[PDB]
Amino acid sequence: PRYELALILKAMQRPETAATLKRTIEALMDRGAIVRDLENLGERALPYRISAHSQQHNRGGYFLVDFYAPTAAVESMVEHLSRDIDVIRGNIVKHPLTQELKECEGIVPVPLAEKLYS
Amino acid sequence: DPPPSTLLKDYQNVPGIEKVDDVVKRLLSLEMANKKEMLKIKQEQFMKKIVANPEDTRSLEARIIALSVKIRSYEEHLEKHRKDKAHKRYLLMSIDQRKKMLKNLRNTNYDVFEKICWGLGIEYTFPPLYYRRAHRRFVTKKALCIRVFQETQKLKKRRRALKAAAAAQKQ
Amino acid sequence: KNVLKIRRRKMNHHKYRKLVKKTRFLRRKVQEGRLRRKQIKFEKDLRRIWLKAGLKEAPEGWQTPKIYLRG
RNA sequence: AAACUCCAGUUGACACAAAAUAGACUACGAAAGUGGCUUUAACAUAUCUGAACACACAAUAGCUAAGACCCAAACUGGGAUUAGAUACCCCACUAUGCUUAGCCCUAAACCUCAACAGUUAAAUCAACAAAACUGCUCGCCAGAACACUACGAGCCACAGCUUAAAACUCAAA
Ligand SMILES: NC(=O)c1ccc[n+]([C@@H]2O[C@H](COP(=O)([O-])OP(=O)(O)OC[C@H]3O[C@@H](n4cnc5c(N)ncnc54)[C@H](O)[C@@H]3O)[C@@H](O)[C@H]2O)c1
Ligand SMILES: [K+]
Ligand SMILES: [K+]
Ligand SMILES: [K+]
Ligand SMILES: [Mg+2]
Ligand SMILES: [Mg+2]
Ligand SMILES: [Mg+2]
Ligand SMILES: [Mg+2]
Ligand SMILES: [Mg+2]
Ligand SMILES: [Mg+2]
Ligand SMILES: [Mg+2]
Ligand SMILES: [Mg+2]
Ligand SMILES: [Mg+2]
Ligand SMILES: [Mg+2]
Ligand SMILES: [Mg+2]
Ligand SMILES: [Mg+2]
Ligand SMILES: [Mg+2]
Ligand SMILES: [Mg+2]
Ligand SMILES: [Mg+2]
Ligand SMILES: [Mg+2]
Ligand SMILES: [Mg+2]
Ligand SMILES: [Mg+2]
Repeated sequence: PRYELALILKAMQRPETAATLKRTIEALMDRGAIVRDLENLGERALPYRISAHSQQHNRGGYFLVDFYAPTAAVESMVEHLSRDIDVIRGNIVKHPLTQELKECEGIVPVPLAEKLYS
Repeated sequence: DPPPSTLLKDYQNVPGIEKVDDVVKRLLSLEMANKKEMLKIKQEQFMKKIVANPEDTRSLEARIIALSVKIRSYEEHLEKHRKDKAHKRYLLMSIDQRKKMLKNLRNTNYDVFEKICWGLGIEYTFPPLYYRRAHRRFVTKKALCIRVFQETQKLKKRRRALKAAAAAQKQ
Repeated sequence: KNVLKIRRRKMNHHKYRKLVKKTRFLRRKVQEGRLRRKQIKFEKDLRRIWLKAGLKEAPEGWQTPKIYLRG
C-alpha cells in the first residue's frame, strides 16, 4: 500500500544529510518499495528533547518519503530505522491522501433526552 | 495463493493494462495491496471454477465460496495468533454457518453440492446424533465393553471348530 | 429495595464456610474414603460386564485404570 | 513517634509500570470488556428461534511455573491511639496487580428489560421501575425456611465449581 515515512534526522551538514537520505531510500527499495517523492520540511527545533543512540538532540531535519511498499515491508523498515544512528525518530503511517474524506452536510443536533437516557 | 504479480480484480479488465510500465504493473498487483485484495482474487477463481454463473453472487453456491475464503483467512490468522479468542470465535461460527449452507445445498441441488465439495475440498460430515460429555467413567467402560465383545467373538469361533471336529469323527 | 433476602444468604454462606473450615480435615478423610468406594464400585461394574458375557477373566491385556485419583 | 539522613532541593541521564487533557463524546465488541502512538492481520450468517452439560469464550480474586518490579498492596513487623488486643492513622515490606505458559470458571457477570417480528388503535395502566401491547420461539418458575445445603454425578478444580433434594418446622414469607 501507500505509506508516508515521517523522518526526523540528526542535524548534520549537507553532505551527511544527503548520504543519510540516500541510505534510507535505498533501504526502502531493497525491501520492495516504490518511492514516489521526497519532501524537505526544514530543520527546526524539536518540540522536546529526544535521546537517540546515546546522544541528546534538540534540533533535527524533518523529511517525508511518500512510497508504495508491500505490507510486509513496514515491519522490516521500522527495524532498519531503529539501527540508523543518524535517524532521531522515524514513523511509518498510512498515507493520509489515500483515505478519501466523506462529504458532510452539516451538524445535525442531538436531542437532550437522548444525552441523558443513552 | 495467487502470484503476487497478479493484477487487482478492478484493474484486470482495463484496456491496455499489458502495455504499461513495469512499475505501474507492480502498483496494480497483489504485491502492493492488503490481504483482502488477495482474497477477492481467490474468491473469483473459485467462482469461475465451480459455479455455473460466476456473476451470481447471491446464489447458495457463491455464499459458500465467499464464506470458505473467509474461513481460510481466519485459519491463517489463527496460525499466527493462537490466543486470539475473538477470531477463534469467528472461525468456529463461520464453519458452522458454512455447514448450514452445505446442508441446505445438499437438500436442494445435490449435483451442485458435489461440485462445491470437490472444488473447495470440503468433506461434508453428518452431525452426531447426541451431545453429551464422554467423561472418564464412560470412556473407560465403552473401551472395556468393546474389548469384551471382541473376546466373546473369538471364543464363539473356537466353539464352532471343536463342534465341527467332533462331528466329523463320528463318521 | 431492601437486602434482607441477600442477608439471609450471606449468613448461610458465612456459616457454611466457617463449618467447612473447622471440619476440613474430617471432610478430607471422608472424601478419600468415598473415592475409594467409588473406584471399587466402578471396578465391579466392569467385572460384571465380562462375567455376564461368558468370560472368566478380564480381556487379555486389560487393566482397569484409576479414574478417581488426583494423579 | 518510628523511619530515613549515599537524606532533601536544582539539573542531567534513565521502565517489561500506568496510559492527564481530548471524553460535555456515547463509539467498538457476543458478553466479559475496550479510551497513549504506529503498522499488520481483522470484526460469522441474504429467514428467524435453537443447550447448566456439546463447542468456544468469560471482570476481579485465586492456583502452577519462569521472569520483571516504579508504584499500589491482603498478610506481616515496627510506631501511634487504646484499660488492653485487632481495626481506623503513620512507616517498612510480601503474596498479588504486570509479562509468559498452563489452569480455575465465579460476580449486584445488572439496562436486575430473553431472541426475533410487529403495532401505537383499543382498556393507557394494580404499584413502582423503564409508555402499553401483539405474534412466535427457547429457557425458566409454582408458599416460606431448611438450601449458593446434604447425597449422587462430572470437572487439571482437593477448605473448589456446576447440577441440586428430603425430613423435621411454620401461617405466613
Ligand atoms: N440430548 C441430546 O443429545 C439431544 C439431541 C437432539 C436434540 N436434542 C434437543 O435438545 C433439547 C434439550 O433436551 P433435554 O431437555 O432432554 O436435554 P437437557 O437440557 O436436559 O440436557 C441433557 C443432555 O442433552 C444435551 N442438550 C441440552 N440441550 C441440548 C440441545 N438444545 N441440543 C442438543 N443437546 C442438548 C446436554 O448437553 C446433555 O448431554 C430438546 O429440544 C431436545 O429435543 C437433544
Ligand atoms: K494518556
Ligand atoms: K476523560
Ligand atoms: K446494575
Ligand atoms: Mg440461616
Ligand atoms: Mg524520630
Ligand atoms: Mg441461532
Ligand atoms: Mg436443557
Ligand atoms: Mg446458552
Ligand atoms: Mg454457569
Ligand atoms: Mg476468568
Ligand atoms: Mg493472575
Ligand atoms: Mg511503596
Ligand atoms: Mg511484589
Ligand atoms: Mg503494561
Ligand atoms: Mg459489568
Ligand atoms: Mg435465547
Ligand atoms: Mg397508574
Ligand atoms: Mg419453595
Ligand atoms: Mg457462590
Ligand atoms: Mg456446593
Ligand atoms: Mg459431593
